Amino acid sequence: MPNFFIDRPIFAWVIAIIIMLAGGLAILKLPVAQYPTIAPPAVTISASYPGADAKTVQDTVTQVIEQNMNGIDNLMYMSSNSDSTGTVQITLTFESGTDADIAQVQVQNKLQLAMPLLPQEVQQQGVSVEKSSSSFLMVVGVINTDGTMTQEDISDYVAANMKDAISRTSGVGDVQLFGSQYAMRIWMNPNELNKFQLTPVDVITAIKAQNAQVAAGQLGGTPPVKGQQLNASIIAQTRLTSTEEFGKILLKVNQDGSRVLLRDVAKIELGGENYDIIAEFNGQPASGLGIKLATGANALDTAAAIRAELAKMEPFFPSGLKIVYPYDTTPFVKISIHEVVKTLVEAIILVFLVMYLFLQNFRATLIPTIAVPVVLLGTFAVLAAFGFSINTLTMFGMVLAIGLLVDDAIVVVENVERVMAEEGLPPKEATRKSMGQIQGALVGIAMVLSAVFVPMAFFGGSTGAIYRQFSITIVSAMALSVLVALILTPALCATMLKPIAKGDHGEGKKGFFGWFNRMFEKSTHHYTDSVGGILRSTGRYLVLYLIIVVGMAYLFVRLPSSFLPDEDQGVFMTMVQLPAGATQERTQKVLNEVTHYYLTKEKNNVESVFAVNGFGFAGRGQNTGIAFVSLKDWADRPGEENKVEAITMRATRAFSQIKDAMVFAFNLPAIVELGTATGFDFELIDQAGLGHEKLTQARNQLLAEAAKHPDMLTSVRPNGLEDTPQFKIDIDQEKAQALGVSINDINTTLGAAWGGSYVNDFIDRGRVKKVYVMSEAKYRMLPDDIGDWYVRAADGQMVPFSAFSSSRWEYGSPRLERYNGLPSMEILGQAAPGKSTGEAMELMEQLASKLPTGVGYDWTGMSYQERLSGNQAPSLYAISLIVVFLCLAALYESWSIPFSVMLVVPLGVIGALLAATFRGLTNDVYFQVGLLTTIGLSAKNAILIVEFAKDLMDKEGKGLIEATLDAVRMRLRPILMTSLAFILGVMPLVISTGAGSGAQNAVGTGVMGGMVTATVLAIFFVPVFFVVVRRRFS
Amino acid sequence: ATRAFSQIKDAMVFAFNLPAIVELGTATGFDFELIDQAGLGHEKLTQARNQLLAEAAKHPDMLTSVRPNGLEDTPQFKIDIDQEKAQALGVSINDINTTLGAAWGGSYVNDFIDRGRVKKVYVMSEAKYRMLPDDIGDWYVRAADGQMVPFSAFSSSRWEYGSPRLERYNGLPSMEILGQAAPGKSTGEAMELMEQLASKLPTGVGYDWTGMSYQERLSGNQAPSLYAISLIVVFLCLAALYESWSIPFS
Amino acid sequence: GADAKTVQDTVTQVIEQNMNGIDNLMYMSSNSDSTGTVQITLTFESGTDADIAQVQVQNKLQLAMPLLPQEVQQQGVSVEKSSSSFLMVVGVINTDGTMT
Amino acid sequence: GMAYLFVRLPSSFLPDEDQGVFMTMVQLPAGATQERTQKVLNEVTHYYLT
Repeated sequence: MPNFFIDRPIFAWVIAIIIMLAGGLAILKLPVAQYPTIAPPAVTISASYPGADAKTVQDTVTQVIEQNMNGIDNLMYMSSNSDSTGTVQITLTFESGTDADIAQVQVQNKLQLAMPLLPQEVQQQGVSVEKSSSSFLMVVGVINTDGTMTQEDISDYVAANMKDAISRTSGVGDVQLFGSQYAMRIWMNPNELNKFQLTPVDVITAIKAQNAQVAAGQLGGTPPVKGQQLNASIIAQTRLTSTEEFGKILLKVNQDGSRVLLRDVAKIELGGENYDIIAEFNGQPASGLGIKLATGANALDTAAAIRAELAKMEPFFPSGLKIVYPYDTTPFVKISIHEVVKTLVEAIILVFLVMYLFLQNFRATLIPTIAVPVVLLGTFAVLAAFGFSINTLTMFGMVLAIGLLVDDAIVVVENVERVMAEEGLPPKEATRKSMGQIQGALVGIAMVLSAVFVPMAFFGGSTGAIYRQFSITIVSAMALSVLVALILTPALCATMLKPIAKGDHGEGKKGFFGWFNRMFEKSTHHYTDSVGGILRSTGRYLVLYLIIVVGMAYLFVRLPSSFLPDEDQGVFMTMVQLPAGATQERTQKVLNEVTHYYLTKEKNNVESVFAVNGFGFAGRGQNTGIAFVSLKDWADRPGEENKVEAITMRATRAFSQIKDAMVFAFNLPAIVELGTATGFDFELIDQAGLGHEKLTQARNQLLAEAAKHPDMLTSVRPNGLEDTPQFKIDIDQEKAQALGVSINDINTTLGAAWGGSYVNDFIDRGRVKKVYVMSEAKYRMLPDDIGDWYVRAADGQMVPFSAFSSSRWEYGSPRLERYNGLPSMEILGQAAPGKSTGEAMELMEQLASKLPTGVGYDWTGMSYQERLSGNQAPSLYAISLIVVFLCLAALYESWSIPFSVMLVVPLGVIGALLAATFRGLTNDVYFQVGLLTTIGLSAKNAILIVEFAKDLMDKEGKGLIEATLDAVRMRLRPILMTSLAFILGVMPLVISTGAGSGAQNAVGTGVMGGMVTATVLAIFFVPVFFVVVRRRFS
Repeated sequence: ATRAFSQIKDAMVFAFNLPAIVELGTATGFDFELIDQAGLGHEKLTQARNQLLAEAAKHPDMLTSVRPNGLEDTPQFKIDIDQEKAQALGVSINDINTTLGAAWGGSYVNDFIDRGRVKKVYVMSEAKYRMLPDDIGDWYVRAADGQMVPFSAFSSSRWEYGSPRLERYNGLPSMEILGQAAPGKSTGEAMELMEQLASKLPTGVGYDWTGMSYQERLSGNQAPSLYAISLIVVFLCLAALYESWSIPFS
Repeated sequence: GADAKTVQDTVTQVIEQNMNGIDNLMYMSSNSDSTGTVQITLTFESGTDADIAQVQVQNKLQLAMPLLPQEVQQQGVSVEKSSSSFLMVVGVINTDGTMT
Repeated sequence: GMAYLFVRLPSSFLPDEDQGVFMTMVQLPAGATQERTQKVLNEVTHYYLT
């Protein structure tokens, strides 16, 4: 479709304009995000049995939920953690691309089918069923400047003005608060309960009776007696609202005529709902909002929209309430996308320049200039049309694709140049006969190149997502590039090229330009003589080539393998873990040391330290902590010692010294939860009745036997917690029945007192909150305190617990886990410094087999799936290779003549390969898309020379040894522009220091090394590659 | 119809047509929400509601018929149970509250079968005795000693105020306000003056638009600009067929 | 037998608070009356899925449902997805006088 | 004249139709018994029928 689009110009114009309008508008509407969603989905059921103990919770709640979990379509497995804090969480992981919402309710339907089998007390609290990512998203904290409010204060004002609003927004699939909404707290004193002769039970009962909302009918209610004129509602008792109010509750009335009130035997007080989560902001008190993302949410959308929900809130915020932002995995994405757009521009300028340095008028130079927005614009129009998003992957796809655009453009132009200089032809007729001289060229080129890229969308994992992300960005790029190259570029070559006088290669013109033309044609002649000169020795460079191939395969096996390079995300984190029982104090001492380091010893780089005592990626506990660290701006810390690498390095090096504390500071493993690298994750399943202990032991036997092969396996350690002592209280029941005391009374006062108790609700300034009942602190602090507590026997006599109880110390885990219904213990290790996850896993399996009866093994998460290259990525090459060869046969119509270009491929891999080992770099995803890029590009290079040459053997009938070079000179001018324009445009990435750097670098250098060698080798090898393939056959 | 119904005293009676289709009467003006954005309570939202409602009937030149879509606080009959009296007499607050409710409000007890279908069983004071405040004391609950105590004994009844249709808008207490852009004016301007008037209201009260005024409709926004783009598109196809730059404009 | 505040306290509020992470929701109206009724209505994006949107809501409901009174879920709640005006209203009358 | 004709021209969505059915709302004070309301529905239906 060329000579016609050449006769009609403004029409091609119009097609182009349309395409640009499209891609430009699909920039405006496309989801500008970080990556594609890669998590296999997870739904999560979550319960709470307050005052319970990991086994009471794992028995009573955990198990009766797991068993009622079946016929949930597409489920992968079921993790179940159950802790001494009385929490349970259960998480079902599903097929990737399985439906988030469907998958969600199968689970909740199966839940309420168990739900009536959970205790009273655990669904009074209620369960939850969220569908959500595992890491956060961004965490706004709230602090008071004015001092006019504490931390439980702040916490409440968010959990009564902010959390509810924020949470309601879409894609916002779990909110975790940093402190607690208020609850009315009744702190029962035991000496005084026993004094007026009351149990906790009496308190609890009074509260239910006298803090209640009764419905009491109407006046003149349907059906009324005829002639009733009035219809009023009746209001009875109503909820309570104040501390004072709860104060005056009537516990009893003595014979004396006495009043006993609630505040007569307890501290009434507006308190936090729970008291374990305590936050600080640079060691000032603070609360805030831990925000998770729901499997399928929703880009800079969700989070611009959280500043949306919060815009309306700042208005009514009291005296000193200020937002602070200690964690924004947000403007990261923003300046990554920025740093892509920049390099797109720099490519435009540098190419406009190389363009100018070869084709020395501004018209020729502007031609491929205009041809670039068009094609790049167009591709956002298509990334709306097949589903994808303006993310990192997509953007680097765009920046890669820059080249295989510039090439088709370049040839379209420079071939007309060649045509005119060598003819005197009138520009339009020139390019008419010139585009008909390169049509099948650029076209088949599109065919084979897309043939290299397409079979990488194929296929699986969490890992093939990415490969699709690129494969289609880049194949779209292909067809767009080439169609423009047939519609637009021939046309734009027709209407813009200034007439050339035949032969004139700019000799006697100006100063430098003339010298450039002269020395170039000089060098090209030098070069035709050079290649003809390697044609007289056809068999030497063949052995040299085979050398190259050996070196290639070596370079390739000695080269290690990365997924995605870790980045300085501007934020990072710290975990703290103390022994057990390990009070809240001790933990706060350690969070205090830590934040001391970040604030003193690092002022140049640290921007904030949101730190939370009582919370920590494993579960809750008095002995767990975390710091979300924000880092100073990107420029404000230049150099390696200032980026998360060295920063967290020294951090951790220094924390090392904290005794009685594992403290680690980490970076964010690339994105979200996608750290399904970093080694493995092994599960020990209890596959007979063995019990807890024998699984603990066999766990140790493994853990031991693997620290006894530190040469395929290191750091092999349990991800659990260990058995802290627990305080058993035996109720000799017969004693109780003898004394007249109810096991109801007994167990209930035990629990109410030391564990707390949700009684009923109240209203606090127009919001409903809880009412809790519990022993004031002094009397539930020490074992002897057990006997301090009296329950009333049926005869009216207060019996002390010391009477019927029998207390003693025991052992047992504070975080029971199950894996698929069965008891399990989780085991986290590494393939030893030089070894593969496959081998490490293997020795792990072997060691595990030599373990007692009943114990079985299962792999999960990381090691379940298991990743990339070394499996089938080279075989999907292979199929893309028989595909490439197929299209090659298709265009050449020879069986050998394909191989003339197939042998051109290693010439490119051999330069990338180098570039990687010589950089410290590695074989990552970016490298492999760089690799593909390399090989389909060198295919462009080669295919064009052999096309020209066999077009000479078939149209002129000029035998190979002559035609090859007659065309190799005819292509030496173009092959050079493309390559120079390329290696200079991809300089930005291998250049960019910080801010998406690692990724940028990784994409760049592979393609650069690859290119330097692909050109300066194939430029000699391929005119030999074809003569070899043309002579040995037919 | 409506002209005639006009005359009915003690009765708003209106007769309307069906606003075009289903629920698609997201025209006919606006719908404004007064959100209680601090602890203020019912009353102070009632008051500030009035302050708005008033200040807008004091610009009948961008805004008319500005009125609440709620109902207003009819008197309700509070019954206080002096609980100490009850514990002195031997009567259970369970007994007490339950007889109160059963009697004047009714009570779903359990089911029965009526000609092969399950229906309910309800329990409730026959009409004569739940018709008038004095009737409260007519009602006896049995103390633990076996003595019927009358409600007149432990209760203390008195008249109060409070809305018969509390609304909330997004979790928070709210009052809904329905008005019009004055005969010649636009919903945009009416909404604007509504917002301005609302800003000059006490602390805690916040405003939000919904339904009708949330979205907000058609021409004057982007319908002429989607023309405009259809115009550069039309001109594009025009250049395409003519292959002239002027000749389109013809 | 309830009263607009007993219903708006006891039922309305303990339902609204257990309403989050419902994808695509626009807002939440809540009326609560001296007849002891409550209705709560969630409006969604146009073209959002009727059925999906429907159960996110009911799932979040039963997650509050055990916090409503005995007497209010003895009656039971409902979660319908429905237009606001009617459609057509067939009435039934007796000619014979043989039924009220 | 075109631009003038166009700005002076007001703007409708969909024109209301005689749908063959229509409706009436009644609202009395409070407490306002069932009787009183039925008196008013009685007057109303009296109009529509007579």
